[PDB]
Amino acid sequence: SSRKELANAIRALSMDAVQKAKSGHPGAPMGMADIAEVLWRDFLKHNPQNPSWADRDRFVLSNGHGSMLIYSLLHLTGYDLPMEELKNFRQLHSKTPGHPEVGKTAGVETTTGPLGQGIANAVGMAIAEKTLAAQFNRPGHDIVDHYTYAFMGDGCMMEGISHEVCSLAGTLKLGKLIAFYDDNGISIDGHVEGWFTDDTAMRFEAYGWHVIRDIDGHDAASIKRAVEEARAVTDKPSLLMCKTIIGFGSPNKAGTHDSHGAPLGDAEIALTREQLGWKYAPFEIPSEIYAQWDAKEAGQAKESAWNEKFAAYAKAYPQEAAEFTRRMKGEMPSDFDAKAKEFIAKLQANPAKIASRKASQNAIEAFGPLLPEFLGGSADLAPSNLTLWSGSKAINEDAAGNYIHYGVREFGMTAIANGISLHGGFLPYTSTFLMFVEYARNAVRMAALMKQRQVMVYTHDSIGLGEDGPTHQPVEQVASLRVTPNMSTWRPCDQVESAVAWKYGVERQDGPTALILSRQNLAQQERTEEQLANIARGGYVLKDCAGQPELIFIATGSEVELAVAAYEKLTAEGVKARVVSMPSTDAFDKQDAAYRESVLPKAVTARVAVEAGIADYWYKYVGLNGAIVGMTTFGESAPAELLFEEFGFTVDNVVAKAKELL
Amino acid sequence: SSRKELANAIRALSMDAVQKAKSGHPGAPMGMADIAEVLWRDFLKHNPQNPSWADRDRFVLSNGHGSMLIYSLLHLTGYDLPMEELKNFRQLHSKTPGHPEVGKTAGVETTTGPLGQGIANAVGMAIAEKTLAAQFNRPGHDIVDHYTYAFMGDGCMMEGISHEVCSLAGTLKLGKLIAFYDDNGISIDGHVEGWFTDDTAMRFEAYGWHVIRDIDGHDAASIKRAVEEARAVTDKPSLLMCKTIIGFGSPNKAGTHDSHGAPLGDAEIALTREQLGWKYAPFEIPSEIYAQWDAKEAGQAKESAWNEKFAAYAKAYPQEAAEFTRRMKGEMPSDFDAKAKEFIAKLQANPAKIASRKASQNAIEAFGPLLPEFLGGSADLAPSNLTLWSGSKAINEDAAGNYIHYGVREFGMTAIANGISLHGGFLPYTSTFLMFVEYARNAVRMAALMKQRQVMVYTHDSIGLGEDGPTHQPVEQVASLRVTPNMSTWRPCDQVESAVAWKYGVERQDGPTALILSRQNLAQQERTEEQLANIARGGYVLKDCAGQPELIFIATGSEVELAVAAYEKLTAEGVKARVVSMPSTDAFDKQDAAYRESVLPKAVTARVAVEAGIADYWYKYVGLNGAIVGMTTFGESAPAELLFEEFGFTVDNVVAKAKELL
Ligand SMILES: Cc1ncc(C[n+]2csc(CCOP(=O)(O)OP(=O)(O)O)c2C)c(N)n1
Ligand SMILES: Cc1ncc(C[n+]2csc(CCOP(=O)(O)OP(=O)(O)O)c2C)c(N)n1
Ligand SMILES: [Ca+2]
Ligand SMILES: [Ca+2]
Repeated sequence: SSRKELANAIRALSMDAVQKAKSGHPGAPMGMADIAEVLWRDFLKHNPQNPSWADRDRFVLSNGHGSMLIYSLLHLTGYDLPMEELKNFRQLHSKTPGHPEVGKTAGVETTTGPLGQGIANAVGMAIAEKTLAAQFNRPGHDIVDHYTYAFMGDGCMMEGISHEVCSLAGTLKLGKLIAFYDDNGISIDGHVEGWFTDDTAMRFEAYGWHVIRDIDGHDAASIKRAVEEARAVTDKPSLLMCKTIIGFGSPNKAGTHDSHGAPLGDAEIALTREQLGWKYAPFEIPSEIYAQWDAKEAGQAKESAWNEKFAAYAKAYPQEAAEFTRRMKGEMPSDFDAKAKEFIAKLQANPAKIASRKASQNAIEAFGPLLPEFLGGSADLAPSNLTLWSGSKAINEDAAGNYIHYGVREFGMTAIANGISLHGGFLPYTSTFLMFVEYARNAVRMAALMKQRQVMVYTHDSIGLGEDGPTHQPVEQVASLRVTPNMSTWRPCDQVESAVAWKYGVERQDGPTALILSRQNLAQQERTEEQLANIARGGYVLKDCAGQPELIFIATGSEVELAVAAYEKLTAEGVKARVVSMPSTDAFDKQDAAYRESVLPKAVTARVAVEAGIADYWYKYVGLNGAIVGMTTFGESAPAELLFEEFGFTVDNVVAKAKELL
Repeated sequence: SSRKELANAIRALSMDAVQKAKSGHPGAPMGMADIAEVLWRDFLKHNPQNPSWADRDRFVLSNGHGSMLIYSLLHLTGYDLPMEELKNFRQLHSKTPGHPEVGKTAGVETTTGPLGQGIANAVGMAIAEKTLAAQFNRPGHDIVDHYTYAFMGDGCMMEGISHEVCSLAGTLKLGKLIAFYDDNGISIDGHVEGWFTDDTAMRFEAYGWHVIRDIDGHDAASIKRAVEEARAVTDKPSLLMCKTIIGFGSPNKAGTHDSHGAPLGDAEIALTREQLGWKYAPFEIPSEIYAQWDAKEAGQAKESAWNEKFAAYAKAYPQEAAEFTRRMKGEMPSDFDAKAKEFIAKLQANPAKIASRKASQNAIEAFGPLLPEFLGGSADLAPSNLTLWSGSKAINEDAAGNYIHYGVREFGMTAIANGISLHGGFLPYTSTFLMFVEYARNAVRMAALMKQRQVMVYTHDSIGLGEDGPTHQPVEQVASLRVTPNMSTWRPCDQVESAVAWKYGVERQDGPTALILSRQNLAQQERTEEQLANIARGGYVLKDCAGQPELIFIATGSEVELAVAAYEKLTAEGVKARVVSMPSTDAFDKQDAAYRESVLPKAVTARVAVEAGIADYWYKYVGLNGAIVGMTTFGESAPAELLFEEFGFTVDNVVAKAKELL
């Protein structure tokens, strides 16, 4: 068959699956089918029977609303995605959800839908490939060598995150990142020139990318030659600007915004079939077309050849081969747990009153030699977030390094680290002040939705940062992380809880972990061995009375000290009080019921929560008959000690509130 | 005095004030003093005696950490900011907080600190001047004519929001926006070439800006000539790239990342005075330097001339003069309340089962003719968000219009609208799907912190949107808005509550209002005249029993219908139940104690909350002995009716949970 007929099979499946679901976006899949036919049949290195092959090329559909394009490609090339799933596009529990979801459908590399993040994830996959090749390849033993391809549309180019990630990709010279831009002149509001007039080619040359302009996106020969030129440029990422017609093939709706996001209609589909010359009924693909699209034979040959090369590598470099396999699987080193527990025990025995941001740097220093898979960075706040350790080597200086200077690009940083984690081989950690989790908020949600491991280090967590004032002092950000599904959030009260929280975050395989750290120094608390083990349960009894408590204080982070001092004052007056330290509400909520009742007994309703954060969160644990010493307003610019007094974080106010319940 | 000695006055005050506070950032203020001297003494049109003059030029310091730069300028030119406040920089309740704050210090036009948002607000100020001039100027009476100047640094340039708002500024041809870039080669991590290598001039030419490269930022004549040239380009915004030395004057710290954000030290300050030739003691400015910087005489002369122009304008165009005055004050038209009340009562009398996104478009259509100050827009979702009304005219087609096609730029859209609100003369509304409030989250927080009126229309509020799936279906976003100080959030259950929420939002002068709207149709509830009036109290009794209730349902938005059906089943079994509709928790919490107790009596603890959003928010109203029917996970891709069933939003499940409390 001609290349056009093969590309028309993508068009037929896309328009028919959107029509059957009566929902979805036919436009982009029909406008990009010729580009995808060239990319997938002539260049993409993959094996449909093993979507986990370590050295496969990575493809990312950043304009994720065109999901029928990737489902058509996966079906046609031989992945495990049967025609029956294409007929159940957008239906309950099918393997073809409205936007592609990683882990759910074989062959899908990331979850897209939120514009801009797929090209960010692809920059992260290209950094991972480059860095893993630099760390493991040996001359004649290049076991890491694969490209990262991305499709993106006008919506991704308008979003600010495309500027963050493509600017940094130009700095880091990612020659194996090749992006195809669907330049079709249309967005949801209509013709884009009323709101989008950039000279995009000139903008990308300003980032140091190689750019190929004016590619006829409906001519296979033109597309093929552009891909060949881009693959020969090895020191700059490439942008291929492909001029396409949205909804290509539809006599009445091609080139209009009406083909973007609704079914074409049965009558228009009949006309489109005739204009394309596509003679097959819905969901019918002839044998001859499958034979030209299937990639099972070539896929097995390419992976077979790589397995022979990896076996030769393991005979000369056995230790490196075992590390490569452990890291690609995301397995922890077998001695890690033991060494981390010894370090934690040592800190409990040698108290230090230091900020938890410094305790965090001390844990990175202790774990660094044990976890070569670290790939960490900070958004231009290394000296304040304290993310460098003695072994950090920045990858703009040494390609085989383990640290990234991300620049002032929080959202791009977090979504790039999600691409690092999806690639395999690394354990990324990212960092900025806690307020600026608001710049990166949806990339944090996307790590939790895609169940990816990433440690997020957020320092300067409250009015305790002082003079910078209310634009930087967090109030309500912690509560927003705590109610995000699948997010783990730790607010440690001293250097020991900080080390426990870092251990929990590196061992968490199915989701991210945010550490909420202080700028100011925190006193260490004394613990028995039983209490030291309970820190990982998220909430635990830190101070107790003989007999049952009449009053319970619940505190976190820097406010644990205040609740211990109030406990000391009330116990001296004969009150039976208890202090519960709650570094993580999500780890506590997961404990068995008898554990949670032994910490927070249901019969004790006189409960006081103490935290320099928005008060309304704490009704979950104190109920309507308790009291909350928290913030209800924005902060103020002044020295931290004065702010804690101004906002009621004093021993006298805590005791007074507790006494009102007695 | 030479220009350099006048600029050194800024340098001395800035390093000495940082030194006294022992906190703050001397680098940028020392680097940019010479540019500020030229701009403020030779070009800025302002009156220090009236910082609210409607036709003043607007100045924005986007690199807000250099706050002593603006406090020095306001003090020196004659604003009401005495030397004692400069001596109290960063101290509790001073008029010189660590980052500049609008509303607290005379002359400060916006609150900056979060990088990238200053330049976004400046773009909104320039949009507002252009649109207001087009609406009100008449031949021989140009009552609106002023520039918008912004200073920005490398941090602002790296942030994604600078691409969003500078790209749109180019499309809109904002000739009166002139930005100065502090090109000093340094950020907090060190020399920026490791992480920032853009050809910034070529990027801004790709946006359609006029760019002046390689300006010696320490040479007054070069700076003056570049401003003159930028002022003469009237159809493109200009970027002046000014090469400066960070910490200019300090022998040992100039040009290093050490001068960015820590005091220089007494010894260094002494050497800096010697290098600069600055002889005066700390906080000592000679009378002759004040005489050259004071702008009170010139400012009063220019405002006096504008006042006479406005009086002549009001004689020739009396209707337009009265509207200009009303809009600049932010007052409602005198018949708005009565007309809006009539529209609301009409809706209650003529029920319709429509989505609240459609009820929102219907309110825009009714209020549109009454509020010519609307300046609304959507982030490329006009046909889904339903933000156009019959009188919408986009400003890319007609400069006197009232609608902005923002493109796919949620964060730039929201911080531009903040700049439109700060300028005066308009009431902005912005819109996108609720999930993408996470892309613009810190701009939404800054609207609340600055106390600015903006209506934010967020549609597609829950798993009720259906097939687009978990990347798009909100779960925890409404709870994050509700715990933001000074944010108002409404989730109306039908077309009547929707109109009351829009009315509340346009009348709210001291903060923003978000409307949370459904994609799917909502049934209308019956109300007496008393219930109809209580909708604006945020929480009210919708259905009740005789005597004190034994069980109370609290529901919002699309779930009120489920709660009412559960009430009907339980009432038929003889339970005394009540249903409370709670469209706004923040308006309910502001009610007096007597009203809140009448709606939610403290003695009744059997309370059930029903809402398709994260469950943990609701402990605030249901306590520990109540139940919540909510979401605790991400959503799924499927038709809406099936998701409500799958996640437990059914009458039978709500009845079952309620019965467990009885
Ligand atoms: C961050 C974000 N904002 C808004 C949307 C809603 N949305 C989906 S596609 C789209 C614009 C369509 O533009 P383009 O990328 O040009 O796609 P095309 O119509 O050409 O396929 C928008 C606004 C989204 N998915 N993500
Ligand atoms: C959104 C955001 N992220 C991070 C910061 C913390 N921060 C303050 S200044 C700065 C970088 C300094 O760079 P530049 O703008 O070049 O300032 P200069 O040192 O040249 O004054 C950073 C990262 C911030 N204020 N806002
Ligand atoms: Ca497009
Ligand atoms: Ca700089």
